[PDB]
Amino acid sequence: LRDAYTNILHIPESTQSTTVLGWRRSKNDSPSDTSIVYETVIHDNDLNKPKTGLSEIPKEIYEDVVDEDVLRAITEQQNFEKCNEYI
Amino acid sequence: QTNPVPVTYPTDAYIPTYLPDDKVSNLADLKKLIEMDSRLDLYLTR
Amino acid sequence: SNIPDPTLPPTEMMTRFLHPNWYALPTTVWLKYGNYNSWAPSFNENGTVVDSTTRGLIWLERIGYMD
Amino acid sequence: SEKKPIKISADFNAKAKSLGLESKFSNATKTALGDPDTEIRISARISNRINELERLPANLGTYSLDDCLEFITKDDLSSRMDTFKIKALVELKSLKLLTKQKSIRQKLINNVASQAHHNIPYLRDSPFTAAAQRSVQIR
Amino acid sequence: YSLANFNVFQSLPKETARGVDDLTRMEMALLSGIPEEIKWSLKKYLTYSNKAPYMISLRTLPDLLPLFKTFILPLERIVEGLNKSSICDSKAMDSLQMGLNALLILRNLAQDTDSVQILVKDREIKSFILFILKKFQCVATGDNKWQLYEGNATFFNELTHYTLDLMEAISSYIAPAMKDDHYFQTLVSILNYTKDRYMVISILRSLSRLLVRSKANEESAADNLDHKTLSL
Amino acid sequence: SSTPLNWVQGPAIFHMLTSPYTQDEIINHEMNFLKGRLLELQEITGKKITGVN
Amino acid sequence: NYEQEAQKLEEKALRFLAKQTHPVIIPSFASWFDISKIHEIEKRSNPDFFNDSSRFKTPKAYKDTRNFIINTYRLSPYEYLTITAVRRNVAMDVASIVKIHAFLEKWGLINYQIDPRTKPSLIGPSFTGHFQVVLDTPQGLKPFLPKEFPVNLTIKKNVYDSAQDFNALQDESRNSRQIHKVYICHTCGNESINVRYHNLRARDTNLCSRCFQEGHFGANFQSSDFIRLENNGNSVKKNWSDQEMLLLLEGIEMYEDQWEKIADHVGGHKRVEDCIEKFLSLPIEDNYIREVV
Amino acid sequence: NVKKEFPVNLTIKKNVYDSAQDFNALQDESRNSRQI
Amino acid sequence: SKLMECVNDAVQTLLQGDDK
Amino acid sequence: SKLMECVNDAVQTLLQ
Amino acid sequence: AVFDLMTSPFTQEEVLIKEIDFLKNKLLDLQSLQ
Amino acid sequence: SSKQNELVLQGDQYFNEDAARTSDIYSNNNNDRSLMGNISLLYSQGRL
Ligand SMILES: [Zn+2]
Repeated sequence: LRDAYTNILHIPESTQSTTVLGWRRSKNDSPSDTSIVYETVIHDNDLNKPKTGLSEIPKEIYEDVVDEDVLRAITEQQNFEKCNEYI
Repeated sequence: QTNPVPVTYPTDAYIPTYLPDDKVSNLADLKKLIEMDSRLDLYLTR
Repeated sequence: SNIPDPTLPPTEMMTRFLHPNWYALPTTVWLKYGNYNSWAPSFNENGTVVDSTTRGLIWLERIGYMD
Repeated sequence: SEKKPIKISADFNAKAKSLGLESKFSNATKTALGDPDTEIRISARISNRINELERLPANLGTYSLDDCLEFITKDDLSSRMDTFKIKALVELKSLKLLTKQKSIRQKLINNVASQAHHNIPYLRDSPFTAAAQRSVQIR
Repeated sequence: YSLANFNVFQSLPKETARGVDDLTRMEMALLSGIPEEIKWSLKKYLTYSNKAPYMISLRTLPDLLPLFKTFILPLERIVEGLNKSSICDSKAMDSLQMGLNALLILRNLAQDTDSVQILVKDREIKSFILFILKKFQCVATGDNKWQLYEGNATFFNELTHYTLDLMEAISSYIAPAMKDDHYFQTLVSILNYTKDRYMVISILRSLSRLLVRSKANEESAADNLDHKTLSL
Repeated sequence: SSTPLNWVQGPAIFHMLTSPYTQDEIINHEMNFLKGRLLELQEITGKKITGVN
Repeated sequence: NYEQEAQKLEEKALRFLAKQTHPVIIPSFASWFDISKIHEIEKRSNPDFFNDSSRFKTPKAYKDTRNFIINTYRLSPYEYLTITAVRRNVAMDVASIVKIHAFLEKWGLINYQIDPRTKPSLIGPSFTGHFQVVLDTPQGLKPFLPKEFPVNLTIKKNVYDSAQDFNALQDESRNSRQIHKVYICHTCGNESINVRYHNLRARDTNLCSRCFQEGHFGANFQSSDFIRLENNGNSVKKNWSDQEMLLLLEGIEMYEDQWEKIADHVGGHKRVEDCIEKFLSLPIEDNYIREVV
Repeated sequence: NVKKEFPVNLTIKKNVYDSAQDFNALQDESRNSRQI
Repeated sequence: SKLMECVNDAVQTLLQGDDK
Repeated sequence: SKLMECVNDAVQTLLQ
Repeated sequence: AVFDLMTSPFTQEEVLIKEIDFLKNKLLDLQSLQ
Repeated sequence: SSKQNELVLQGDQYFNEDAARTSDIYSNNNNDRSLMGNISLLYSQGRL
C-alpha cells in the first residue's frame, strides 16, 4: 500500500527482516585484485524450532516448581534463542 | 652583553633525588659543596 | 612536446628530498651566564620535545664519549 | 657462543651495531644510483636502445600465422598487420617520456612524504611527533 | 544523463553544498567519542586557538569548556599514577595525548581576556592547576612520597610548562593572596628549585601579580617569603 | 532561533607545505603570509593599516 | 526436499527485499550508529525513554519510532521528510516525535543536505574483499513444516572495481560498455566502422578502411604513416592492451597535463585515475638500472 | 571486523654478434652492396 | 637484529607464566 | 640455531 | 590558505576587522622578534 | 614500546631513490597500498 504522507510503500513487516546479525569479511582470489563484493545473507539457525518470549521470563518464576526435564527444556529454549540472536 | 649567549654543550645538569638515602651516603656532602661554591660565586661577583 | 630528452641532465629524483622523520625537532637551549654566575638559569626548555636530562644523556653518549 | 654474545663497549657505534640499530643513526642510506658514473652508463644504454628503435623501418608489418583462418584474398586487410609496429612505437615513446614519468613520480613522493606525520598512524601517535606538533602551536 | 538537470536543482544555496560548517563538525566530532574524530577535531581546535582565537572564544561559544574538562580530568588521574611505568597500552597514550592537547588549547585561549575571565570562574580548572603545582612541588623539594619515574619525565615536563602559563594568567584574578595560600608556597618552592629560565621569569611574574592589593600591617602572603627567596 | 546567526566566510589559516617543526623557516614563511594577507584584506576593505613592511 | 525449500525461501526473500537505488551519505562523526542497536549517545540525549519514568515512553517505542523515521528517509533520500508526515504515521505525543526528529537531524542521520557532485572519493583502510552483511531471516516467509534446518542463503550480490563505483552505486554489469564513440573519416564524411586508420603524424585525422585501401589521403602522406586501430573493443578492467597504451602515450605527448583530454583520447571507457596509475607504474627504466647495477 | 616486467620484445631487436641471422625485414641491404 | 626477536619471544613466554 | 639455544639457556638460568 | 565556512552572531565586516587587528599585532610581534 | 619504536624506525625505508626509480613501490601487487591510494585525492587538489 503506497502511503501519500511520505510517498512510500508499506508492506507487512513480517515479509521484511528485523535486525542485522553482524558482518562477514574475506579476501579476493588474487592479490592486487582491488574489488569489493557486497552481498546480503540471511541466517536461520534451527529453522525447525520456533521462537517464543521464553528468553524473557525471569528465573524466579518457573524455578522451584518444575521437573528436571522441564527445567532442562526451558534452559535449552532460552539458550537457543540467545544463540540465534548471534551471527 | 645583554643576553646569555646560547651555546652547544650542556651547561648544567640536575642531580637525581630519587636515590636511597641509606645506600648513597655522600650526596649531602656534595650538596653542601655546591652551596658553598654558589656562595663564593655570589661574594666574588658582588 | 616540451618534454626533454631522457639523456639530458639532471636525471635523479631524490636529490633534495627530506622525509619528516629527519626534521630537527626542538630541544633544550643551554644558555651560558658568564663564569662566576652559578645561581643562574642554565636551560631554556619551553617548547622542547624531550626534557633536559635526556638531551644531556644523548649528548654524552654521542658526543661526550667520541674521544 | 658460550659466553655473552654482545660484549658492549664504550664506542656506541659497535654497541649500537651489536643490538641491531646500525643504520638508524644516519640521515639517509647508501644507494647505487647516486653516482654520476652509473648515471652516465644508464643514459648510454638508453640512448643506444632509442637509436636502435629509431633505425627501424616504418613499413613493419607482421605475418601472424593465424591469418590462415582469415581467408585473405589479396584485397582484404589483415587484422594483425600492426602488432610489431605498435609494440615498437609503444617502447620508443615510453623511452622518450622518461623524464615526465620521473617528474610526476617525484611530485607524488614529495606530496605523500610531507604528510607522513598526519596520515600514518604509528608516526602520528608517537609521543615525540605529538610533542613537536604541540610545540609548533604554542601561542 | 543525470536527474540533477531539473530546474528545481538550479537554486541551491552555497552554504550547504559542503554539508556542515567546520565549527559544527569539530563540535559534533568531539561529542561522538570516536577516537579518530577526536584527534582530528583536537588538532583543528589547536590550530584555531593558535591562529584565530577570536573565532572560538570561550564567551561567544559557551559549553566549549565542559568538553575540555572532560578531556582534562582523566589527565589528573594519570598524572597521579605517573610515578611508575603505567602507559603500557595505546589507549592510555591516546588519553594522555588528548589531555595534553586540550590543556594547550586552554592555555592558548587563556591568553585572551574573555576566555581567562570564563576560566577563572571554574573550580575544576583551578583545582587541577593546584594539583599539578603540588606535584611539581613534590618533585622540587625531593619528597619520598611521590617520585617521578624518569621514563615519563618528558610528559611531565610539557605538563608543568602549560600549567604555569595558565597560573600566570589567573594570577591576575586572585590578586590578594592570604597567609596560607597553596599557590604561593608551590611557586616559591619551584622557584627555589628550577634551573629553567622561562620558568623563572613566569614564576616571578606570577608572584608579583599575587601581591597587587595587599596591606603591610595586615597578615598577607608576603610573610611566606623567607630570607632565602629574597636573597635569591 | 533566539540568537540570530549569519554565514561568515572565515579567516584564512596559514598552511605551509613542509612543516619543519622549528621557528626559523616557519617565521620567514609566516611573515610573508602575514604581509600578503594584510595586503589582500586592505584591498578588500575600505581601510588602511600601519606598520606594514 | 530441503533444496526446494531453500530455493523457494530465496525466491520469496528476494521478491520482498528493498532494492537500493539512491546512495545514502552521512557525516563521519555519525559512524557509531546501528539500525538494530541503541548507543550511549542516544540514551544520554533521550533520558526519558529509559529512566522508566512513564509507561508511554518505553525503549521499544523509541526504537520503533526512530527505525520508522530512518527507513522512511533512507527509502527516498532526495526529499526532506517533514515532521508532519511522521506525526501522521507514528502514534506518540508530538513532543517526543519532535525530540526524536530533531536528534536524528542534528547528527546528520536524516535530512543531511549536501551536493555530492563537488567532492572527491577516497579509499578507506578496510577495502578489497568480500563483505557479507548478514541480516536475520524474515518471518511469514519461513516454510510450513507439518532434524535441524540451518540456512545461510545469499540473496543478491554486487561487485565494484573502485570506491567511486561503490559510492555512485554503479555495478560492473551495466557499467561495462554503457555508451559508445563515433569516428569519422577525414576525407569522406562517412563514419568508419569497427576499425580506423590513425595518422601517426597528424594525430587527429583518422581514415576509413576503404579510403586507406585506395590511397585517398594527402599526397604528402605514405601508407606507412597510418596504423590500424579498433573502435568497439573495450578491455576488461585492469587490462591494458598495446593499442590503448600507445593511445595513452600519444595523449600524454599531445596534451601534457590535461588529463581529462588524455583519458578521453584513450577511448573514454577508462577513468582518469586508471590512466595516471598506469602511467606511473610502468617499468620503463628497470632493465637498464638492473643491468648496470 | 609477483613482479610484472616490461615486455622483452625479442622479435624487434637485432642479433648483436652475427647480424646475418636477423629477419630479412630487419637486415641492412648495405653489406652485400644492394643499396642503390 | 635477529637476537632481539628471540629476546622478545622469551620475554613474552615469561609474561605467559605465573610463578616466573 | 644457536641464538635460540643461548636465549633459552639464559631464560632457564634466570628461572632457576 | 584555507577558508572554512562557519556561523557566528557577528557579520563579515566585524570578522574582517578582528582579523586585521590580530594579524597586525602578530606581524608586529614577529618583526619585534628580529 | 619496542614494537612501536620498531614500527617507527621502518617508516622511511622506501624513500632512497632506489625504491623511487624502480617500479616496485608503485606496483598494485603490494598488499599495502598506502602510496598509490592517495592519487585520486592528490588529483582533486590539483597539486599532484
Ligand atoms: Zn572515408
